[PDB]
Amino acid sequence: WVTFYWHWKHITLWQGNVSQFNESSTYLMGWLRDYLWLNSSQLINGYNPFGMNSLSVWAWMFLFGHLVWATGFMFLISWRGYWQELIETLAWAHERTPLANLIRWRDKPVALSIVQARLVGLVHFSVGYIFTYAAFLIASTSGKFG
Amino acid sequence: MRDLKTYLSVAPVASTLWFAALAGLLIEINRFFPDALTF
Amino acid sequence: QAALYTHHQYIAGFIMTGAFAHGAIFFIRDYNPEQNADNVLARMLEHKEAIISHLSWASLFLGFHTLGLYVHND
Amino acid sequence: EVKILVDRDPIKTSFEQWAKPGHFSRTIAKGPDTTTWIWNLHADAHDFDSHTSDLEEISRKVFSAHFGQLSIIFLWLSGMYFHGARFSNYEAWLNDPTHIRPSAQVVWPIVGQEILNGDVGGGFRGIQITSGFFQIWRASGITSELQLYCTAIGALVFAALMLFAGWFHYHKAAPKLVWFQDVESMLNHHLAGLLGLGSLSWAGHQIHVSLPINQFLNAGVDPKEIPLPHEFILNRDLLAQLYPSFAEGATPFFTLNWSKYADFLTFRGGLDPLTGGLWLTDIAHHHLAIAILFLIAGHMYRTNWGIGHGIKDILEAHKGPFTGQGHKGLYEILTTSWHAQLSINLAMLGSLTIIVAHHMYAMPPYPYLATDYGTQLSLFTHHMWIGGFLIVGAAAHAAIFMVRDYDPTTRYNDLLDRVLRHRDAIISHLNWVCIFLGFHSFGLYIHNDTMSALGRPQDMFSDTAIQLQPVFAQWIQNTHALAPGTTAPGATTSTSLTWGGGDLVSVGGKVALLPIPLGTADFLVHHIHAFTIHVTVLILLKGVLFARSSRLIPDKANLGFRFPCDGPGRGGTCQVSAWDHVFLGLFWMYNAISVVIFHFSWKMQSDVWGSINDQGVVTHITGGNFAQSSITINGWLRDFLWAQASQVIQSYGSSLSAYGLFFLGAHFVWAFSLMFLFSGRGYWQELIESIVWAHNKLKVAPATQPRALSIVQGRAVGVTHYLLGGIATTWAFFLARIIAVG
Amino acid sequence: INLPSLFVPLVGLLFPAVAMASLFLHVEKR
Amino acid sequence: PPELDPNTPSPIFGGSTGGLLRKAQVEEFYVITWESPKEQIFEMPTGGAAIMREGPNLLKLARKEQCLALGTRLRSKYKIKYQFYRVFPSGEVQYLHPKDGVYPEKVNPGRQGVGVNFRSIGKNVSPIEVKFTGKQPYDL
Amino acid sequence: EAWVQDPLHVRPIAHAIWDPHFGQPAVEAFTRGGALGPVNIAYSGVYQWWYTIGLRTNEDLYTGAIFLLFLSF
Amino acid sequence: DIAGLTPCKDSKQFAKREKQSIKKLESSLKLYAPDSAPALAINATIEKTKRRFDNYGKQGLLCGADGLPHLIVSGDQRHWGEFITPGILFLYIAGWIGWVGRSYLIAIRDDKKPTQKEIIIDVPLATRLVFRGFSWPIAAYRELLNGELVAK
Ligand code: CLA
Ligand code: CLA
Ligand code: CLA
Ligand code: CLA
Ligand code: CLA
Ligand code: CLA
Ligand SMILES: CC1=C(/C=C/C(C)=C/C=C/C(C)=C/C=C/C=C(C)/C=C/C=C(C)/C=C/C2=C(C)CCCC2(C)C)C(C)(C)CCC1
Ligand SMILES: CC1=C(/C=C/C(C)=C/C=C/C(C)=C/C=C/C=C(C)/C=C/C=C(C)/C=C/C2=C(C)CCCC2(C)C)C(C)(C)CCC1
Ligand SMILES: CC1=C(C/C=C(\C)CCC[C@H](C)CCC[C@H](C)CCCC(C)C)C(=O)c2ccccc2C1=O
Ligand code: SF4
Repeated sequence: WVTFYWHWKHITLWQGNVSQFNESSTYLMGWLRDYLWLNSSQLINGYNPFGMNSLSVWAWMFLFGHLVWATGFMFLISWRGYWQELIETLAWAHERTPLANLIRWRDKPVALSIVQARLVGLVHFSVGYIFTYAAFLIASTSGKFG
Repeated sequence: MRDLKTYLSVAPVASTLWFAALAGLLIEINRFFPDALTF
Repeated sequence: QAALYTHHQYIAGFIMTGAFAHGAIFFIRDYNPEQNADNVLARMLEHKEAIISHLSWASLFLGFHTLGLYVHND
Repeated sequence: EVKILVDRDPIKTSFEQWAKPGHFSRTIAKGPDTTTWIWNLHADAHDFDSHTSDLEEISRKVFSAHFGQLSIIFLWLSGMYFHGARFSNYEAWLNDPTHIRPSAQVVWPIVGQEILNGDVGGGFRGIQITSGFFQIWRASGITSELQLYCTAIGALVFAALMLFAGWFHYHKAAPKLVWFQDVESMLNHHLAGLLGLGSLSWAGHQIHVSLPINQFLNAGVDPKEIPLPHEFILNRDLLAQLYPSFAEGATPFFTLNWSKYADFLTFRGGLDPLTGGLWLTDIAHHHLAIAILFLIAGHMYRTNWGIGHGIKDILEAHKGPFTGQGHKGLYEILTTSWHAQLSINLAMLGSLTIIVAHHMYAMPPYPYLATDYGTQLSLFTHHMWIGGFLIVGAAAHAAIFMVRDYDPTTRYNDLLDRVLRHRDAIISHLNWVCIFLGFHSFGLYIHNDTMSALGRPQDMFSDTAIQLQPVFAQWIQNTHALAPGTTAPGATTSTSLTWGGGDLVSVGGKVALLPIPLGTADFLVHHIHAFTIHVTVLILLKGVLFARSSRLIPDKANLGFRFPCDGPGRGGTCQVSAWDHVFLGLFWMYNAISVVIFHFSWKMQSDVWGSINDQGVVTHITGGNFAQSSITINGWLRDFLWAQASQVIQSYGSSLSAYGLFFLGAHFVWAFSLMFLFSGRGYWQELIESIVWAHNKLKVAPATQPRALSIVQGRAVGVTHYLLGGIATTWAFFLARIIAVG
Repeated sequence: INLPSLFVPLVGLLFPAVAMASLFLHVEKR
Repeated sequence: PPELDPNTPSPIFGGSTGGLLRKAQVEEFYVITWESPKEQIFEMPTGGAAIMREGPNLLKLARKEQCLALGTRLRSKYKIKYQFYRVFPSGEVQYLHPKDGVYPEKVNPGRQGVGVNFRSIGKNVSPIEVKFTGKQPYDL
Repeated sequence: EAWVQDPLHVRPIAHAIWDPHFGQPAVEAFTRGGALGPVNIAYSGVYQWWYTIGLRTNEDLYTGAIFLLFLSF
Repeated sequence: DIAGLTPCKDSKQFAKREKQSIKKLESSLKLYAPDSAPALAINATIEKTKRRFDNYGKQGLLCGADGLPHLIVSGDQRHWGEFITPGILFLYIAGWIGWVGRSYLIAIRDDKKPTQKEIIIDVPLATRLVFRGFSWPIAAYRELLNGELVAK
């Protein structure tokens, strides 16, 4: 919230029309449409079926950030017991598959710990959070210089 | 009948009747005195 | 200017959460109730329900009304 | 000896139990000590197993509850017909269906909400409906609000009759157990009776009302001047002038000169080009033949006479070298477990609804339906969701059957036992194929996004680069297009204009259907579908196969169907219950159906829907952009979501603004669901303690002690708001877009 | 280019392989 | 005096993918025994149905918890008594349950307390008082 | 050195990029500033910082780096 | 004026907004016959729009550059209708609800099974307490002064 606010107040300042912020910011559709949607058009065209440009990295990192964030949701929503039972069927399958039978693990495969998954999920969530917004922030501001 | 009056007093039933009455009151105040921003 | 402001407000946020996380760790590993008996730190634990429930109240007030006001405008 | 067996006055009708919350449950009936009581009351309301262990008394409850549901549906249909009669532009819509937008709801003027009454044509102001009722009523030959009023009264009567029957068959004449178990009689009566006499009697309406009235509508005569439907029954010559087969009456039917009826019973195929829907003469001939098949099929099973099979005989006779005893014992299982029945029926009813989605878009069965892009996008999406929910329900009651009803000592079955004896081989195989699918479907997109970002569009999986042509689907398409002249000689044209070939059908300058091309992009999105469906089955099937036990939890079945876990030990056992697998499978069902409907929306707007020129220059809604855009995730972000979200986010200030608000509202509910899914009740119970203290300080604590939601409820609340917000967002996104550009 | 063509494959292919192989043997040792 | 362990017959079972794995060859495994009055179907803790034989019954299992789960089911449903053991890869056997010939639910003399703290739980010291000692508050 | 002579008309360069996955259109698009190859532009503000406090020449920067390397050691 | 605003009754952008709004509705109005039900309805919205804009102008509301009313909640006596006054009304009603709510929990707290009157409202009892709310400031202040309001 604070950085959205800082950025949208400044990008409309730099562009020479603070009134875009003064009017569209009093309701939330304004933020979604006139801040996020309006300012995404150069970023998501950093590459398209017609070529690419220097905004290509940020377009790719922008989606990368969405992907890491969403992967975090897996560790946050599905919890351990589901995955421990699944891994067991893979332990079985591995010890019953010829040729692969020859190879053996030195560390028994186990689902992550309860706490571990909260952390791994949090880290994915935070990492994608930051990479998504930084890609947007930099591309939207540098694609026009405010 | 007394069993029915007990049921009509159960939390959900008493809530819809209460909030229905409330909604009707607020709707009619807004039909009679619409667009009130001050007071 | 956009990257610099955003970079420090996120750094600051993480740093603030660590400040409370190590307050918690202090309370478990290091806090000696008897050598702090009746002092300002012990008295915080004595009235934790007062502290927590007023933060709860302040958060409820700000959420209902801020969201209520934006939703009205929408 | 199949006979009517009923008990007289089993349960006394009394308000006594209405006054006693939780009477059905012995634990709940004692009253609340805590707020957790409030929720278990509702979670257990329809769990008739936990109320009583008597199978007869359970069956009586589900029987009358079914009447309750039928009552609700009739009341629902009563309102649909009533609004068409009283608050609609259906009469005006009949004169100009290409332009007038169906509307059957009008909002009262309060707090500025009149703006939702939109300028929909016909001198009417209301909300544009997408249920498609107008196309139904027209195809039924309904011509006035008077006819809808009478249908609404009949629906209301049937609603009362169904409610009366539910009270009657529970409190007055409740069927005995063996009456419900007569599955042979039921199957016969549903095939021949419900399916057969339903399709036959509906065929009669199509012949004597729907065919003639639609011929006048399509000829152009005003609906107020079309002869009333009963005049085609009172006076045959009216019919005979449209179809001279009626001149000879019922004589050519019994003389096997059925070819004489070839003017109102046809096998044309394709679409009526002046209406955009399937030929009403092909449809009437469909219900005719279909009615015959069910009337004879309802004679397969043995009852009070000699002919027919016992269903047990057919089961006990199928068994192989790999399976042993085979289907023996299944007749006892499916006549004693309601959940086993419900699992199969949910599986098939769900699957069938997904088929209805496909068939109704590629073979539009209603006049002027195919060109109401808003109704058709709604119908396909609506039935996908309904289908996907019912399927996930099959896994739950399959899982519920394994915990509660499975008993190898009394009701053994070697097929079920054989699967339980190698569930590790099944689940590990489904695990690997899911990993293969995911890499070789979604990973190709990631390849494309990375290639396209690096300035290397020659290395993408594209129609203009490394091509992945769906040869087999392309082959099936080209086959069906050549069926009418070859493998289906009686068929004039193909069953669908989608069949890669033919031409095009337009109604009112709007494209109805053309051949749908299937290229590289269609290859990718089809392997996403196979991937997402596989993972959904992996989670759900794993949940049923280890519902009783696993190497981790040897006595899991004793923990019940629905339980949070068995504690932090064994490294952690959260979400081992079969119920938790259904919780996880809903998210994946949601995922799978979301990209299915996205696949549908983008394809139709890009390669099918659009406006045709005076000379035939078709302009599609998004102009064929699907081929080069839908092969990267950035293409779906930019060219689909970002571009098509325009309508909903600029809907404020117009009659579509309610979609604007729902778009934001559903985002909110979806984000709100994450609070429940990401946290845990220990945090919340401690929080509540500080809050309870504050209430105690002022003498305002409730005697019903506030508790955090149970672990399972947290999950249920989470997934419920996740699905509601998620789906509602797409709902508001779809309707705003398609009503604004369709 | 005369140095990036040397250090980029060294720090991005060789060093991680040598590091991943080193750590694999320390963590697996007994 | 703990029971013995011969080579009694095992129940009638077609085999499943739920049984012993490499751990049994290299670490340990478990065997439960019991006497049934008649042949009857029961559920294997590893999935599926098997038929126990009347009289002696031996069953190899991968985990202790699988043994106790089956045995708990033998007392409740079948009312039969059971024992089980831990078997090592050297052939060494170890009797496990019921330990002193008596199921642990019922008091039995000769058992010595393990892990009993003679105070209420809320009297554990604060972590700071056992810091840099190797003990937790619940160890004193 | 070009930035300090025209600080409002030169995108400051962070470092060179050398990525063998690039196609030719990516090599062109990222060639910016006065550089002879693909580069990243710096959003850290170090050019303005170093310029304001006195740094002017690439040498100034080199001996600063060496001194900090000594401090690291 | 306050905060660089100007009275909505003098504001040109306020007047423009009313004009653009009526023109919007008139574009729809011209679709329908003048006796028709939609024409009457759109006209009803138009008159209500006109009543609203004149009403905000006559109540003294300040407008910003956007042409929209902006509320002054600082305490300034020309704007008590924008916060102080509806706020006193809110607190009066909110306290009434809470005081009545506490009266009921106290009334049933010594009953046999108290949670029974929490899931099944004793409506007769409630009709007797509902008007205790009218005087909650005096009743709550009185329970305070004599140790009855808070527990120790
Ligand atoms: C948009 C998503 C969302 C929302 C709305 C909330 C809302 C809230 N969170 Mg939460 N949270 C979220 C995401 C969200 N969270 C996530 C992702 C996490 C990480 C796990 C958390 C973790 C978390 C913790 C750990 C805490 C909160 C707290 C709070 C409360 C903050 C105080 C407040 O605003 O009071 C106002 C309340 C609201 C704004 C909630 C919505 C009110 C609705 C709109 C009113 C409905 C009225 C209407 C008639 C309803 C009709 C519905 C119909 C079906 C009957 C509030 C209930 C804190 C709390 O409980 O403080 C007291 C707290 O301790 N949250
Ligand atoms: C699925 C069924 C369905 C749905 C969703 C609707 C929805 C709607 N109808 Mg409709 N209608 C239906 C069926 C339905 N109708 C049927 C079957 C008929 C024929 C009998 C009608 C006849 C009809 C008329 C004549 C009108 C509507 C109107 C409306 C609209 C406003 C209704 C309103 O605010 O009521 C007001 C709200 C209430 C009356 C609710 C009162 C709240 C109480 C306290 C709830 C009682 C709860 C209690 C415990 C249970 C009682 C059960 C009892 C019936 C046995 C709304 C869009 C109006 C409209 O469109 O205006 C432009 C209108 O005038 N409808
Ligand atoms: C006035 C008529 C009447 C009366 C006095 C009774 C009395 C009784 N019935 Mg009976 N019954 C009736 C009509 C009646 N029934 C009808 C019409 C049917 C057909 C559905 C049944 C079917 C039936 C079954 C199947 C069972 C009973 C049971 C009972 C006993 C307790 C039921 C209870 O707690 O109800 C209070 C319940 C309610 C008020 C629930 C409301 C019911 C409707 C259908 C809900 C529909 C709401 C709808 C979904 C909208 C909500 C969604 C939206 C708001 C979000 C009691 C002896 C039960 C029993 O004896 O078991 C011990 C039992 O199992 N009855
Ligand atoms: C014909 C279909 C059918 C039938 C008859 C049943 C019947 C049953 N199911 Mg089943 N189920 C179905 C479909 C069906 N299910 C489907 C499609 C799914 C997948 C979602 C499931 C998933 C499922 C699970 C996971 C569980 C059951 C359980 C049960 C049993 C208890 C139900 C109960 O008391 O709930 C009472 C009903 C409620 C409390 C309703 C809750 C409100 C819902 C969830 C929200 C609806 C939102 C609404 C659509 C939008 C309005 C929003 C608005 C209000 C703002 C009962 C035998 C439970 C059980 O233990 O069985 C023994 C159980 O745990 N079922
Ligand atoms: C976008 C977020 C996301 C992603 C990527 C996944 C990914 C996966 N989930 Mg998952 N999940 C998620 C969200 C997500 N989930 C959420 C929110 C929930 C909560 C409901 C779940 C709940 C859930 C369950 C319950 C199940 C899964 C399953 C799966 C697996 C499916 C098999 C597959 O395709 O493997 C292939 C992997 C991918 C397609 C991921 C992308 C791979 C990239 C493109 C390749 C990278 C190449 C290389 C490594 C480059 C890196 C180099 C680097 C080291 C330097 C897969 C690992 C199922 C499973 O385990 O089946 C096997 C399963 O049962 N998930
Ligand atoms: C008698 C009713 C009553 C009363 C007097 C209070 C009073 C209070 N609550 Mg509480 N509360 C109530 C009901 C009530 N609550 C209920 C039903 C809930 C469940 C939703 C809560 C949940 C709640 C939370 C989560 C928090 C409080 C807090 C507080 C304190 C600050 C004010 C506040 O935040 O209001 C907030 C009020 C709500 C969030 C909802 C309550 C509003 C309902 C509608 C009123 C009760 C209606 C009741 C059915 C009336 C029936 C009476 C009839 C039979 C005659 C204050 C002690 C806060 C606190 O501790 O600060 C120190 C806090 O954090 N309350
Ligand atoms: C305006 C102004 C002013 C004033 C200012 C001031 C006075 C301020 C203050 C400020 C402040 C005053 C702030 C505060 C902050 C706070 C914080 C941020 C805190 C935090 C905390 C924490 C985090 C804690 C933790 C813990 C725990 C929990 C436990 C124990 C330990 C510890 C403590 C660690 C002046 C005069 C200059 C002038 C100019 C203007
Ligand atoms: C829409 C609707 C409705 C309505 C419906 C209706 C209108 C119906 C009708 C129906 C009908 C009206 C039906 C009929 C039926 C009939 C039948 C089903 C018949 C059968 C027959 C037969 C089976 C035959 C036999 C025979 C033979 C085979 C040979 C010769 C002899 C004879 C002829 C005898 C309602 C209101 C409900 C609800 C809402 C919606
Ligand atoms: C936020 C939430 C909390 C707290 C939310 C609960 C307590 C829901 C509260 C529901 C209602 C609002 C309680 C009050 C219900 C009364 C009927 C209200 C009466 C007042 C009138 C207006 C009707 C937990 O219970 C927890 C459960 C386990 C996983 C995480 C979740 C979750 O994240
Ligand atoms: S975290 Fe919740 S669910 Fe997972 S184990 Fe502990 S208690 Fe059971």
